Amino acid sequence: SVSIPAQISNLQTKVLQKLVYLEESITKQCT
Amino acid sequence: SVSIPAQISNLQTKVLQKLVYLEESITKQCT
Amino acid sequence: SADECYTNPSFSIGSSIYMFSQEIRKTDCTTGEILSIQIVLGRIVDKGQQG
Repeated sequence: SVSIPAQISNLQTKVLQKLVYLEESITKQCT
Repeated sequence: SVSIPAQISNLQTKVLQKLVYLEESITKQCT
Repeated sequence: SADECYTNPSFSIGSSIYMFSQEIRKTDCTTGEILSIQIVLGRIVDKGQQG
């Protein structure tokens, strides 16, 4: 009820922001 | 308490480093 | 419980498992009665926290 939900939500946060950096990196590097 | 936490933490590790390789790949390939 | 005191901890880490022991004394914490001695066996794991 508490611990596992926390572990998964932390995973979601970390992955999504890494994907954000890639999106910006592509735009900046490939222009 | 033990097994599931291990499975998720292993997922996090593998995904994040794959994203790292992509970041380097973009920088090297697109320069 | 306010009349219970936890003292004389003993802690050791092996390869993946840890041993933990604590004494429960009555009130005094030093010379009081021993109500129980408790031993815990478990593992050190990654739960998505900072440590």
